[PDB]
Amino acid sequence: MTILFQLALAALVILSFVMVIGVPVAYASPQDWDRSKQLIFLGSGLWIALVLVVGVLNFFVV
Amino acid sequence: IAQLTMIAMIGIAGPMIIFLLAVRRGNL
Amino acid sequence: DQESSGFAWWAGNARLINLSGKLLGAHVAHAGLIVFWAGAMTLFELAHFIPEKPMYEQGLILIPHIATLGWGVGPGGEVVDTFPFFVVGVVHLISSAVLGFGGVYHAIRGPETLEEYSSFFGYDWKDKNKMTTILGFHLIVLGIGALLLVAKAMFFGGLYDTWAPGGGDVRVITNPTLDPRVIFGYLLKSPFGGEGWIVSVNNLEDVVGGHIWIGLICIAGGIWHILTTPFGWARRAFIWSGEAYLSYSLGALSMMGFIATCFVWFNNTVYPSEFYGPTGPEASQAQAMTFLIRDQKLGANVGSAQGPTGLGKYLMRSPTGEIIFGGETMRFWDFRGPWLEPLRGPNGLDLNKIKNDIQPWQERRAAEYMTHAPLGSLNSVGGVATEINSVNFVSPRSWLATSHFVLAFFFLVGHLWHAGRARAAAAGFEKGIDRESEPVLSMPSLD
Amino acid sequence: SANLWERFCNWVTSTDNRLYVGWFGVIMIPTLLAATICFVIAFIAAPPVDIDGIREPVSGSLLYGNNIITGAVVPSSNAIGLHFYPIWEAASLDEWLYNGGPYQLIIFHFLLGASCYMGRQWELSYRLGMRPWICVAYSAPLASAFAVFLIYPIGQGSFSDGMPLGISGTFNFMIVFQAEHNILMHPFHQLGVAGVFGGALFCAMHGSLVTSSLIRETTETESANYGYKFGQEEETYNIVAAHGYFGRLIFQYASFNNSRSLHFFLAAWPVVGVWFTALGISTMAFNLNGFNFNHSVIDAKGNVINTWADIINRANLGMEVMHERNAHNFPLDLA
Amino acid sequence: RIPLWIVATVAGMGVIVIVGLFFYGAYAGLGSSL
Amino acid sequence: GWFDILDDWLKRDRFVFVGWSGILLFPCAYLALGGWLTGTTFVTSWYTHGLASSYLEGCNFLTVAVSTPANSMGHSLLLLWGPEAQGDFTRWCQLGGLWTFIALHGAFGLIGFMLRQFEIARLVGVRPYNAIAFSAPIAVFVSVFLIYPLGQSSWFFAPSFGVAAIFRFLLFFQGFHNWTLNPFHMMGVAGVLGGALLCAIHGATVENTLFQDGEGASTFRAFNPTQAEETYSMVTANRFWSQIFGIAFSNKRWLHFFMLFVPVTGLWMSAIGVVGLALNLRSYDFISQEIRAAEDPEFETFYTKNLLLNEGIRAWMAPQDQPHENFVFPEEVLPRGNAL
Amino acid sequence: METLKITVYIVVTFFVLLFVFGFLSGDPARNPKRK
Amino acid sequence: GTTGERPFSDIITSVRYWVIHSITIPALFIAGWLFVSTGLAYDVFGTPRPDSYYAQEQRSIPLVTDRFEAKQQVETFLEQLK
Amino acid sequence: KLPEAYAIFDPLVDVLPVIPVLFLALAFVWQAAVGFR
Ligand code: CLA
Ligand code: CLA
Ligand code: CLA
Ligand code: CLA
Ligand code: CLA
Ligand code: CLA
Ligand SMILES: CC1=C(/C=C/C(C)=C/C=C/C(C)=C/C=C/C=C(C)/C=C/C=C(C)/C=C/C2=C(C)CCCC2(C)C)C(C)(C)CCC1
Ligand SMILES: CC1=C(/C=C/C(C)=C/C=C/C(C)=C/C=C/C=C(C)/C=C/C=C(C)/C=C/C2=C(C)CCCC2(C)C)C(C)(C)CCC1
Ligand SMILES: CC1=C(\C=C/C(C)=C/C=C/C(C)=C/C=C/C=C(C)/C=C/C=C(C)/C=C/C2=C(C)CCCC2(C)C)C(C)(C)CCC1
Ligand SMILES: [Ca+2]
Ligand SMILES: [Cl-]
Ligand SMILES: [Fe+2]
Repeated sequence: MTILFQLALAALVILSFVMVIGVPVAYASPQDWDRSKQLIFLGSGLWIALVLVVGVLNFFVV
Repeated sequence: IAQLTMIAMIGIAGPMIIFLLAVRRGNL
Repeated sequence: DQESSGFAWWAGNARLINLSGKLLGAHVAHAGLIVFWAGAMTLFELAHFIPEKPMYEQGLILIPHIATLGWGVGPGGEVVDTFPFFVVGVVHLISSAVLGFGGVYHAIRGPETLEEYSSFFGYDWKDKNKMTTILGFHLIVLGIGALLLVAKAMFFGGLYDTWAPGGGDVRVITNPTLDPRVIFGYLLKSPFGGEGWIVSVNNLEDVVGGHIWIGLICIAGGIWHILTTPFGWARRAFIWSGEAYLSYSLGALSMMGFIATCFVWFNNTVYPSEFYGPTGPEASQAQAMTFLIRDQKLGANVGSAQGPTGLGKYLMRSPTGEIIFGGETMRFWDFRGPWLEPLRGPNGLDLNKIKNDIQPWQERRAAEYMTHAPLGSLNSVGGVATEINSVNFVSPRSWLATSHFVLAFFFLVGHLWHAGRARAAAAGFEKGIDRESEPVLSMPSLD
Repeated sequence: SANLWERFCNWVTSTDNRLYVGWFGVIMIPTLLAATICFVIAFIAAPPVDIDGIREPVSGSLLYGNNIITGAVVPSSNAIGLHFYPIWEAASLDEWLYNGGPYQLIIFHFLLGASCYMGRQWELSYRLGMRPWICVAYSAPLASAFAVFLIYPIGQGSFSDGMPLGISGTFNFMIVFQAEHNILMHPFHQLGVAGVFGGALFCAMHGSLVTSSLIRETTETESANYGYKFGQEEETYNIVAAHGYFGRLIFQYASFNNSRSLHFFLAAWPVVGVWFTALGISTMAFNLNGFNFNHSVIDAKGNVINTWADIINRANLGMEVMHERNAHNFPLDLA
Repeated sequence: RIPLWIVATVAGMGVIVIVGLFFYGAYAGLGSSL
Repeated sequence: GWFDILDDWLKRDRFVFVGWSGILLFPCAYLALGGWLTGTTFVTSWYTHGLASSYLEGCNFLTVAVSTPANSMGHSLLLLWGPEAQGDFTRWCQLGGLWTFIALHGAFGLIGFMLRQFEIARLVGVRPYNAIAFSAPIAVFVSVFLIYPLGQSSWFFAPSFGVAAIFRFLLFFQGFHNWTLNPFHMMGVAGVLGGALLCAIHGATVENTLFQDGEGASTFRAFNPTQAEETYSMVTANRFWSQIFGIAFSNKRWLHFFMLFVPVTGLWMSAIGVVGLALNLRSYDFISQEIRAAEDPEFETFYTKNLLLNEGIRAWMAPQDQPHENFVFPEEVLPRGNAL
Repeated sequence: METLKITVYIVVTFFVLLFVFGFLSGDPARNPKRK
Repeated sequence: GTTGERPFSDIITSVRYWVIHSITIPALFIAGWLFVSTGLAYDVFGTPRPDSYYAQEQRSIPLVTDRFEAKQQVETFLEQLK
Repeated sequence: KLPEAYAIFDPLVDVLPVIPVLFLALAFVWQAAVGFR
């Protein structure tokens, strides 16, 4: 659970890092954001779940 | 001890999200 | 879409005056920055926060804000549970990502204008109906917010009351002052010495009570604007343009920035000296207390003690006769505080209570606040400009007051700037005098 | 009559008045007149004032032994503090003059009027179809008067600590300020002198450059000023010859060629600098003072190695230790 | 050919770093007070 | 002729104009700035003032300085090869040789620089009102950094080159000379303050009385670099100030000369006052005031108050500010108010 | 002394009313062009 | 509006410049660094090391008291392990 | 301090507050890249 918590929490960080850089260049260059509308959606969706994971999982470590 | 590792990445991140745009040329 | 053929680069954001869509992105991305700071800073504060140590000695300005709302604190401002601090911090920081998302989205992906992609959200600056309506929306949103405070205080836990009967403690307010004569009375109060206007609030009943009035009044005005338009005079008086509306809100914030500066500097109630530092007067009052306490223990009769000027070393009279502390502290005889009040009588400081009702907790309280006056340097060296390096400290009351005065002022400058431009933009000469039709050349010589 | 009130508003707003009495003027003119009249009478004939509230009257008027340089209008008593003290708050005028009554009457009326004076500098500009922001430049000297007459007393908790209305009295305000706040070691102040020095510098710069690059239209024994007529079409100086010179003094790209970019800089620099110096006094009104490098650099054993910052502190103590002789009863000066 | 905006932003950060190093030294070096 | 060929080369229009003046300017100007930047980081003031004055010792940008020589030196030029240093460089630094270095070099650099103004103006064929103006800064440097200490005991009492080291120079003149009470100084500030007003008010006047010569809001582009019509309405400017202030300019040629006169004249007056302080001929007191203050213990003005401040400054500062005097002031002899 | 207070108050009210009712009387109109 | 010199913009942009200055600029930096870190600077300018302001017991200042025999007097100040 | 678990992220949170400033800076990077239009 503890490591499982540090996994989710840390992964939530790297994803956000990828997301923060991703979304900009996505909407910017109109070379797509229709194939990236798939990528972005999966990242956004995943992000929320991760937050909820770390959320509940928090009351189990600390 | 040395969280300068953090700043560095988040610091070069800024110019990166527009540098990649100078490569893919568009919407600046 | 927008470049040099609109405004200059250093005036870039003015190219968005008529781009509702992108102009929304700015506001949503900006609002994220505010939530981001609030969140990221709280965690920064907590990460450095030391429980068994005064908050004002740790450079905190956000955790003491949470403390006031009755969260993680108890008797005498003792920090019990740091979890609420952690929560408030992390939740915000998360919400900043949500807001930042929409902000970035509306600014580089979504519709560059709103009028067509949705007539409800799209707007026209000169549309007095849409403007009063959008204003009506926010007037409600703020109104509910005012009641969100009322709720926390009366139902969800309470607030930190320094004036607590048994001594400073979290108390549930279950009797808000709803008497309009009392509430709105504050507005009719002087802003000078003694009568302190809004900052003179000294009990949570009025605070909670007043917020009930504001909460209702705000929403009431919120509905009014939804279902109406500006009158006649209202239209023949104001300037109706994107910049003009901005100027009006700029001067508004400026005024509130000044009021906030005096609040954090003077008020004792909504800014507890337990979480923040002791107020300026409070500190000077404490020194008189401290040395009145000391010397009296040495066998000095404070009541009849004669100072160099022959005025009263320890105790003297106010211009209206009240018994007050002596010395330069004669200017702060308007100070009121939990530690000092039990010594006060019907005519001011009672010589009998002073003589034998001084409590130990009061003595060390006076010593504490005396040695933590809001005096310091920019590089954070507590004390007078002539002090020696050792005590790294600057009262939070000092940080907040100075920072918000600078902001308030510059916003008054911003007001004048944007109000002056709007008047010239409207009438139509904000870009120079017409070479041909030069107005002055058509007016008689006064010589 | 087209309508009395309608005519009244037309007269007030009229741009055909020798002096533009604006709507702000309706407030300015009376307030400035009360301030000036009270001042003049005070400066000449006012009796001594117990400024520090310690029953130690300070005479600052001509008739009471002062000259122009020493004379001043003494700030209200420290016994009054931030209390409002109008004439109708005194048992008599004798009492009113003793507690520094005139001072409040002046500073309040002045600050009010000086604010509307800024308000009028917009109005006339509006009535004449010219751009505003002239008043914005005047916001800098006004914000200083505000900081010096109102903000600092509020912060310190008494109007007795506001700057006196006089030459030597202004000197006291400074010297003491330096002691209690170490203002010379404050960034905002330093920005102030920078704007002030730079201002005078640039004022001489522009002044000289222009007057040196004037087109010849005058005789050898005739004033060079007459080579200009009020209401000209073309320019009276070769801005292109001016730029050519100054461009060679330093180096081309470090020289202005745009008169509009020139005059903006001419206006921006001092206004911004004074804005900070005003914010400096307003910031140090809440005791956020200048840098404290006292006993900073110490040697390997722990001995204190002095700097110029320490020599400054010694001068500061002397001010502190001697100021307001009989006003202090306790060790720390928290007021 | 190296894009000007990159030259500035790199030399820019480079200045903030060295200058920020100076401000750190204000709390550690001989210029401290400890 | 080699001369005219030497001339040819020097007066060639480069990026950085050299000229005949440059032969004097650039060498001194560089050594002066360089000497400062050197001492600022490396050289100490321990053997001269008992002070740390460099980054190497821990001083920051504010507290660093190139301190004056010892009082023992007197008005010695302190040559590297002089009787004091005796060719030694390290000793030279420790005896505050860098001060006379910066001073004398900078002095000639200011000479070269005004000469540059004169030479360039002549070439461009413009009037030398830029050289006339620059005389005020010269007078100040000369009066303060040279004439003043030449009237005192030694270079030691000249202003040391540094931020804080100048602040003490201010406080000193207050405590010792009562410099603020000097009529010449007052004219000084009136010019600088009045000059900083002219600078502000004129620029703002111009920027807000401009004609519309473009269709953009940022009116900066809308300017004609090649003369022609006035870019701003002088006539409108006139009527404005004539109604808000009552008085107004109406002759650009006078307005600009006035902008020259005010700050230059002020700096010159302040110079004269300093020249008087060298012989200590200060404006310290008002005899009529002191005489009454002596007989009458209830007479108090803001003038008398200030002198007490001076007494404190002198007493508490002199010991560590004048080491060469071996001052010893017992606690009991130190002038103090009550409590403090 | 209580009288002086009344007089002043009246006086100040006068000018203050003149000010508010002043800008209210269609002030944006009063200008060279667009109104 | 132009003179002989090669436009800065071009030079600061040229790859050749950086090929040069990626070597030169850090070199000077490391050199200045060594200048201090090796304590050489202390000797070039006679600047006291943290352990060289006073003698162990002495609390007096080594003030130079006469111009001509100053150099000699200074050397004598270094003698007492100062 | 930060709850025992998150302690690993203590150094990370130490930098977070300054981030907003970077955005103000970033806007200048962009304008420089787009050659100040
Ligand atoms: C609610 C607040 C608010 C809002 C929405 C606006 C909005 C606007 N203002 Mg504005 N303004 C404000 C407050 C505000 N202002 C205040 C308080 C002042 C007084 C100083 C001004 C003074 C002002 C001027 C003088 C001008 C505007 C202009 C504009 C317009 C173009 C925006 C622009 O120029 O961006 C460009 C933004 C920048 C160039 C950034 C400036 C950076 C600032 C000066 C530095 C801040 C220091 C910072 C805290 C330190 C950071 C450290 C650093 C090392 C990272 C736009 C409509 C311009 C315009 O066209 O007028 C209509 C214009 O000329 N405003
Ligand atoms: C609060 C700060 C702020 C905000 C929100 C905006 C917002 C905006 N500005 Mg702007 N601006 C600002 C400050 C700001 N400005 C300052 C200080 C200056 C002076 C330097 C300017 C100067 C300026 C000019 C000169 C112009 C704008 C324009 C614009 C608009 C279009 C942006 C654009 O061209 O996209 C381009 C976007 C990119 C090149 C990519 C940038 C990367 C994104 C935006 C940032 C990503 C944030 C974060 C790291 C990612 C998080 C993702 C996560 C949520 C998953 C937009 C509404 C333009 C306009 O008028 O619109 C038509 C325009 O011409 N601005
Ligand atoms: C405006 C509100 C505000 C207030 C009242 C405070 C107050 C405080 N902060 Mg804080 N902070 C703020 C905003 C604020 N902060 C923001 C927006 C950020 C994000 C960058 C931070 C980031 C931050 C960190 C990371 C830390 C603090 C800390 C502190 C505390 C110590 C203060 C200190 O040493 O600062 C001294 C700072 C200065 C002297 C800098 C002043 C800078 C001025 C404003 C620049 C003005 C120049 C001007 C803009 C030039 C423009 C002109 C040009 C256009 C011509 C104090 C309680 C510290 C703490 O809690 O430790 C105890 C700490 O570690 N803060
Ligand atoms: C300032 C806030 C704000 C405003 C005014 C708008 C306005 C708009 N957005 Mg938008 N947006 C915002 C924030 C905002 N957004 C944020 C923060 C995000 C990030 C998640 C987005 C993401 C987003 C996307 C992805 C899209 C829009 C679109 C749109 C447009 C179509 C309307 C729509 O989608 O609503 C439809 C939804 C509703 C009418 C109901 C929403 C109600 C929610 C679920 C509850 C909100 C609760 C609230 C916080 C509390 C208020 C209650 C209180 C009074 C008691 C419209 C102009 C669309 C667009 O561009 O089309 C033109 C679009 O595709 N937005
Ligand atoms: C911040 C929120 C907000 C904003 C921006 C507005 C904006 C507006 N309201 Mg409004 N309103 C609000 C909240 C708000 N309202 C609330 C909460 C209510 C419920 C009480 C109302 C009830 C309301 C009514 C009933 C009316 C308006 C009207 C108006 C319009 C004209 C206002 C005007 O000309 O005032 C200018 C004010 C004056 C000329 C009077 C000046 C005298 C002031 C009040 C005293 C001096 C102020 C002083 C400096 C401050 C000291 C504090 C004082 C207590 C001592 C304007 C669009 C009018 C309109 O057009 O209807 C659509 C109108 O008739 N409002
Ligand atoms: C032309 C530029 C210039 C000028 C005017 C000066 C001026 C000065 N420098 Mg200087 N300097 C310069 C460039 C310049 N420097 C450069 C480029 C360097 C770097 C190498 C230095 C390095 C330097 C140092 C290291 C020192 C000075 C010092 C001085 C000062 C005293 C020097 C002296 O006694 O002059 C002597 C004057 C002359 C030699 C001129 C003689 C010219 C005649 C015509 C030639 C005759 C020679 C002939 C043999 C005589 C025969 C007579 C017979 C009876 C024997 C003086 C203010 C000293 C100082 O500041 O002391 C505090 C000092 O120590 N300088
Ligand atoms: C990571 C992470 C995070 C964060 C994120 C973010 C939010 C980011 C951002 C970032 C950013 C936002 C960045 C930015 C940056 C910027 C910069 C770094 C800038 C710089 C600039 C400069 C350097 C400048 C330059 C110049 C000059 C100097 C001159 C003029 C020109 C120019 C402008 C060019 C989170 C929270 C998730 C968590 C943890 C992890
Ligand atoms: C002494 C001598 C000499 C000389 C030498 C020299 C000449 C040297 C030089 C030196 C030098 C020449 C040095 C330099 C230095 C510089 C520096 C050290 C700088 C720094 C800077 C900075 C730090 C910056 C900062 C800033 C600013 C100011 C702006 C804003 C921002 C910033 C922050 C960037 C000789 C041998 C001849 C002889 C003997 C004596
Ligand atoms: C428009 C535009 C702009 C602006 C932009 C902006 C303003 C943006 C914003 C953005 C934003 C507003 C963002 C936000 C973000 C946030 C985030 C991303 C979050 C994160 C979170 C997390 C990650 C979680 C968690 C945690 C905890 C709970 C504790 C431990 C640690 C951590 C942190 C992990 C600019 C100027 C540039 C340019 C122009 C255009
Ligand atoms: Ca940490
Ligand atoms: Cl005094
Ligand atoms: Fe001009």
